[PDB]
Amino acid sequence: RQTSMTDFYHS
Amino acid sequence: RQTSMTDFYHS
Amino acid sequence: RQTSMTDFYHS
Amino acid sequence: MLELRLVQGSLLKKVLEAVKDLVNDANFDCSTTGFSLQAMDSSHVALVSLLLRSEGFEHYRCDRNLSMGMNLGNMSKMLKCAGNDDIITIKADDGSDTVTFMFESPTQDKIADFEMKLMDIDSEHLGIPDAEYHSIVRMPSGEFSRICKDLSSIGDTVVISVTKEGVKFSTAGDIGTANIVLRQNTTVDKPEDAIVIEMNEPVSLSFALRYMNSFTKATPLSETVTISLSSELPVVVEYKVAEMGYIRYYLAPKI
Amino acid sequence: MLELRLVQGSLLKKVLEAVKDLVNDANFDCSTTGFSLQAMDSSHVALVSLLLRSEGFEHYRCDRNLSMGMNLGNMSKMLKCAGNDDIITIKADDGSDTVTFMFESPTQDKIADFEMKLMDIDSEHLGIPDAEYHSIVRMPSGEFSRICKDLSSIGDTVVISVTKEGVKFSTAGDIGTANIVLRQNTTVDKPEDAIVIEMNEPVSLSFALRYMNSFTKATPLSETVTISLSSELPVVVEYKVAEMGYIRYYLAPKI
Amino acid sequence: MLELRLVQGSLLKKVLEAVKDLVNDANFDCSTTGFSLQAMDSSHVALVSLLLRSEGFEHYRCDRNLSMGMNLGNMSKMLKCAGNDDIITIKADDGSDTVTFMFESPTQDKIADFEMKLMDIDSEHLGIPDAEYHSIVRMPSGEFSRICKDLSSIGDTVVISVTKEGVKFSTAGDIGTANIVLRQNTTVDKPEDAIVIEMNEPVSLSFALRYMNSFTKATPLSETVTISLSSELPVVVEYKVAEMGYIRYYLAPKI
Repeated sequence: RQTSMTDFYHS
Repeated sequence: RQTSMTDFYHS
Repeated sequence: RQTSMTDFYHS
Repeated sequence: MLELRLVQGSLLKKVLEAVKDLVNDANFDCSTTGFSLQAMDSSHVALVSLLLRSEGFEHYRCDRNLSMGMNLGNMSKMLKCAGNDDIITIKADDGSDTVTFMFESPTQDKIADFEMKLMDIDSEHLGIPDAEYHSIVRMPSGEFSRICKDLSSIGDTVVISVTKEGVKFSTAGDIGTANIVLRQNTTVDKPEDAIVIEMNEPVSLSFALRYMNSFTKATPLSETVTISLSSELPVVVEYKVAEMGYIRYYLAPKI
Repeated sequence: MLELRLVQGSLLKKVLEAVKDLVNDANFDCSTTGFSLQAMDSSHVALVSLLLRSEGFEHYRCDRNLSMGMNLGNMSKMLKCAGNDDIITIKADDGSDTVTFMFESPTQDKIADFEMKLMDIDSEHLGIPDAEYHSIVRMPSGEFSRICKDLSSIGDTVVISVTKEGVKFSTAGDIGTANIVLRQNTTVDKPEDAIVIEMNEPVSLSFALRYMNSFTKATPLSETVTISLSSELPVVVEYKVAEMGYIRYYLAPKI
Repeated sequence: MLELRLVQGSLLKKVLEAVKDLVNDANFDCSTTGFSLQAMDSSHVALVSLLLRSEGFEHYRCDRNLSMGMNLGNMSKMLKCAGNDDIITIKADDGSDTVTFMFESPTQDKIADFEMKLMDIDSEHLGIPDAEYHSIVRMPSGEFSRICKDLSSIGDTVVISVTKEGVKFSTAGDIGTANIVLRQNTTVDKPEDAIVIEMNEPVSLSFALRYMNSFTKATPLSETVTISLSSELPVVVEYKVAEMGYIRYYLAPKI
């Protein structure tokens, strides 16, 4: 399953 | 408006 | 008219 | 009989590759002076004028004036088969629906014979006066090709204006605007700098880039291109054929 | 007012050709530091971080920090029009919603002006902390592009694992399986053999090749690509921009 | 246990690229003598016969006679991933439905493992008697490729006839006719540009160019091609593989 960049870093 | 070659030269 | 390879050579 | 022998066969290939995308078929006129051609595209918006002088051919034999109507696509497919170094010979019998193309390798080890069916074409020739245009631009052919190619990715029309400040090419479209200004350099010290701009009177005309991009198919014929402009006339884009003639493209303006 | 003059215009062209296939629209941030950009693709699976340090520009003028929202494809179409030899200059007056790209030849005999409309872009910027990755792989950019292209003809997912025995790239699909193992050579005696593999701790992650292949559009920017990996973080694929900055691609893993 | 190590892996790549467009899948037969293949296209009009002699492989290990059914397109997709300088090893376990292709770089800094599933193929192997051909033409492969390509743009059938006056290739179609006559020169320079024509008895047969154009995919395998003709048999078009074997294409004539 593909994760997202936002699952590791934040705004 | 696009003119024609014939608007300038003739036979 | 197109011939076949099997028209000249056999197994 | 008609028999023409051109040692540098690549020229004929390049010429047909030029004229073919602008015009599907046209009459090739033969006289003691040379192998010529004049034709307009279907819209009558553009016109192509070709001249291959007799002295350019290693052997030129043309008894009477004759016209050979040819499907330019077909002739180009046949010339595509000849090698760049091949000696091309055109043969045509007076009153025959076929023209013969002979391709011979320099060593003669390979001889090709292409017989093509002619066609009947109702030529619509125009009388074009030889005038002195108000502005004349001479520049590298490749540079003219990129300008037209680059600008057409921005818009459909190009305004070509010549003043004392140089020659400006501009277009505008959905994504924005663009203009390219060329000026003569202090000296002509290399090809890229071979930009000559003669300006007797200012000019400014709008043209459809789609036609310019078609004229650029003649690029491989010469390293230079000459653009002649005048306020009350179609632009003339010229590519010299080797040293034996030329291809001139005429484009009616958008007024 | 913003005026950035870059002597090697080919860099900007190659930079935009890279980012454009991954991101359609993004903000270009100009500060005293330099010309930068950060954006994720539509899915938020990948992220691109770009930096062109001020030092690289022959002239860097930036009165105040500003952002220019842009359609990357459109900007790329415009930059495609500049010759690789051209000196590109980005000009922007904070009071207008347009940006200007000037393309000048070394001799100045040709000056191009390309105006483009900006756009309001509200993109999400992520905070990326520095970190020493468990495994760093440096290899010829062309070879990385080769591996990704080849493996994607077999499957859609690539397992990139780094151990003491080198770096393995493997994939599986309908037609079979494929793995590629690269190891350091006895010496780096040629560009091909310029494979450096740092490995503090073993790593093994799986990624979508479709994204890796998008990162390879940056290939022409440098002869080398650096791949950084950690067991609990997105991979990093970096290409240095000449000597004045870089493009960093981040790709979330498949867990 | 089957293990065939070939140093110049580009040969295997070229061989597969050649046969794949004529035949979708076929059996590769391995024996103490060599790695071979024989198959007809789906229409039984053409037959391809390949042989890579055991001596050519740096390491030739074949226990018993085994046949491997292979989807040619798939094998080629995999070989496409090997570098031209790479050493290719074919591995197969007697009791396995899979085959392995290893791609190793000269320096060994890179090792690739490609695994493909084998398939079941009932091949109809034709017994081709060795023969004394009435006419044999040896010419540069590139020249043969251009002849077929060129004539096929004119027609669908080529008449290849050999006489005391050389070899002629003619075709005819809607746009016109074409014939290319080749003859030996007083002297030969180099075979890569040489034309040799043996002629015991005059031959003249008609063939479908579609098939000839398919055979020419083998062009990059050699600088020379040999064409053998007999009035009562299919034509044979041969390309040598290195110096370790060959690809022979057979094409039934149109009578």
